[PDB]
Amino acid sequence: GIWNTLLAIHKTEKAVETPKKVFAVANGVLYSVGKEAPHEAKIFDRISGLSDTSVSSIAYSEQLKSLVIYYASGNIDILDEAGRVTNVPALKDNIDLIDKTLNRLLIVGNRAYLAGGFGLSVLDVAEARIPATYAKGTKVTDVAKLDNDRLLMLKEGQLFIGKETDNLQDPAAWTALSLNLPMGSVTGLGIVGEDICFLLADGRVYVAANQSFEPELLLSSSADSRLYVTDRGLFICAENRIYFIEKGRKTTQFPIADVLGVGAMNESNTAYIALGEEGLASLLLAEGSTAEAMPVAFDGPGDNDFYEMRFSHGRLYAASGLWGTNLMGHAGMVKLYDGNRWTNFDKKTVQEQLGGGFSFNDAIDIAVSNGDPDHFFVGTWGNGLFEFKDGKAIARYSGNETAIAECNPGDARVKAIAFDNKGNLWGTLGAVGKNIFMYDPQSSTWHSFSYPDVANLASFGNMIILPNGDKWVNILHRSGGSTRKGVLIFNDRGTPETTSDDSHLYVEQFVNRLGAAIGHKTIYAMAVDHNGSVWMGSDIGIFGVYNAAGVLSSTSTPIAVRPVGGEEPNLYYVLDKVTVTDIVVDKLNHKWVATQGTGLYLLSEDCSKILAQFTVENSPLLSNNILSLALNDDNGLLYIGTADGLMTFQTGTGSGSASELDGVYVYPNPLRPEYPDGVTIAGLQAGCSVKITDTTGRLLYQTESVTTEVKWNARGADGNRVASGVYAVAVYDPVSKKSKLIRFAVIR
Ligand SMILES: C[As](C)(=O)[O-]
Ligand SMILES: [Ca+2]
Ligand SMILES: [Ca+2]
Ligand SMILES: [Ca+2]
Ligand SMILES: [Ca+2]
Ligand SMILES: [Cl-]
Ligand SMILES: [Zn+2]
Ligand SMILES: [Zn+2]
Ligand SMILES: [Zn+2]
Ligand SMILES: [Zn+2]
Ligand SMILES: [Zn+2]
Ligand SMILES: [Zn+2]
Ligand SMILES: [Zn+2]
Ligand SMILES: [Zn+2]
Repeated sequence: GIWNTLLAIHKTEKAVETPKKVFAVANGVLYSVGKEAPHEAKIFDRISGLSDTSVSSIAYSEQLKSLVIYYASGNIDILDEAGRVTNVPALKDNIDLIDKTLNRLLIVGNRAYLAGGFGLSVLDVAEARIPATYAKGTKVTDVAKLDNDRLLMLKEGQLFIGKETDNLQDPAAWTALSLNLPMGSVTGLGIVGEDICFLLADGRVYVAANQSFEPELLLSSSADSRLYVTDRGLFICAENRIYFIEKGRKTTQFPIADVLGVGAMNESNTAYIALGEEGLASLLLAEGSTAEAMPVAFDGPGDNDFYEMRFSHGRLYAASGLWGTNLMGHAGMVKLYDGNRWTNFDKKTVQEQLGGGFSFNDAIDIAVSNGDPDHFFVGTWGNGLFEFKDGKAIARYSGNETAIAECNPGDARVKAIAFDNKGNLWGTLGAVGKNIFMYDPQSSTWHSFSYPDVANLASFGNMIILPNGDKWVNILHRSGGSTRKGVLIFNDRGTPETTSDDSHLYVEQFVNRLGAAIGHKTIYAMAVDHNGSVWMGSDIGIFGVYNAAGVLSSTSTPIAVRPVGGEEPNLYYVLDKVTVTDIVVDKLNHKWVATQGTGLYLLSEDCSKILAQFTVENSPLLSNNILSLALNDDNGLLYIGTADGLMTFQTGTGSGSASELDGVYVYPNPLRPEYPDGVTIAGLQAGCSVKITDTTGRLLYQTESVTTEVKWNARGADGNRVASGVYAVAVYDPVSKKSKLIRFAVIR
């Protein structure tokens, strides 16, 4: 399939027991795990039939053999036994309901009670509809169902009782309960047999017979303990131990630390635990039992953070770490994808491999060597330069003896790192004098310099090194209140030890043909196309400098061309005021443009015409806010680093030699009068000639392949559908000199 998601499991924050499966949530990703049988588990995304992206909680209806999926966006999905999804978007669509936070997802029979920042919602699981919302727009701390259709609600430190047979959408229908306990301190409540338990913020746990509600202290857990409600019992998870409360107030203690969720069915003797950063584990509910670990065979990225990505030597290189003026503390993470499996270098791994006092945080740029895929460098914003070699971190460069200059004692912020054609590492440093540096990995020699016009600026962006040796670096920040963010082009002229022979041009602001400013505030992305043009993206859109190699030699300020699109009477600049985060260039010299808030665009050679655009609305794209791009020129897979994780789109730009056109097909075949939209040519390769002819041979439609698909309205010039018969699709790729003749029928 054309779209795919490369999502992370990692921190299991929730767990639910199913008669034959164990559903669990890790960072918003829902997934299944087999019980008695050795796994046969499953990962569930929007591609699997789900209606939304980040899972906020789950619960199972033993009676309806269905799972309720509640999303961070307020959306609801019902996963039936057959694996059929039913959407319940009433909460998400309610604009007035501004807080979607969920506190309790209680499933009683064939009803689900959702208590959150929106109120208390009654979900009809069998019929996917919400017949009522009590306390609408008020945070409801918890919910509990009792005998004789009675419902218990904890809101604003008050406990209310109400009969479901009355109009509980009316405040007068509920009765406020005065109980001997500090109700304002109650963080959770749940029913266990003939009792109701109340957990207090200070750790205490109160128990009360459901027929009297007279509270007495059951146990004294540690402060800020968590309560997990289950049909089998209640779990009081304190720091270092759990309290399992069951019928008749039997309490069992277990030394299980950092527990985020528990799953157990009414008649189960084993509970499934969510240990977060560890994952899943099963526990036999008996005094002398240990939580036996659950296996996670799923391999994915370390996290879903793709701040910066690069594609080299048939591998993806990604940096998760965050950038800002002082937006630090994000755990360091380097992710490498083989095309099948992941390799993750996290904060702890790197610190152990190198040893000592440094923090390995905010990894923000990658630089891969030419010829050695396992030899790459990583720039951390605050912790220095890192050398990776043969699957381990072999060195950390920061401070004295190194050219990695520190802006503060122990603070070296490294961004815009790249390698030259000669195998040297060029890079820039933030908030220091000798800004620009070079490292010879072979001779292990260092050289740093700067140009007064660019020296001591807060932060640079990314570096592109043109074939003639020119180095382009974008300016992300000078200082607090400075608009002097441009681009610096420079050539060291083979001697990184001197500036005396260098050529450089600092272009604070670019101009058009008429000598006016473009108007860009910041340059976020830069790309060299096949026509020797440096296409750059900014806060006000995209624009390219033609013959970029001659800028240092030219006798004028470089001219930037803002692409012009649309028909002759109605023209415009291709995406004005749209913040462009990344640019990648096709085998066809077409441009893949990532934007902050308006999805993904595919533009023509000169960026004049939009060839395609993908958003959350029109495509399986996870988020309209894309942070990075990377393209596998060999199999045509474009990696899309969205704010909500990694995705891949088959561009059809692949260098797949044999059987490349063996996959072309038309659907629907035959084309019946009840199918109005027309036909779709699929399994193509971008850049292909596609022509439709009658059995005679006269062409009726002709195009080039944009993506993997081409569409035909299947009608004549008169707008009425084309006559019955056998039509033919001739596909020719100019590159391989091979053709594909496929036929489809139009029937009465
Ligand atoms: C591993 As190679 C020498 O083909 O870049
Ligand atoms: Ca050398
Ligand atoms: Ca020089
Ligand atoms: Ca989102
Ligand atoms: Ca080809
Ligand atoms: Cl029903
Ligand atoms: Zn119903
Ligand atoms: Zn993160
Ligand atoms: Zn990048
Ligand atoms: Zn290689
Ligand atoms: Zn190597
Ligand atoms: Zn040297
Ligand atoms: Zn200068
Ligand atoms: Zn084109």
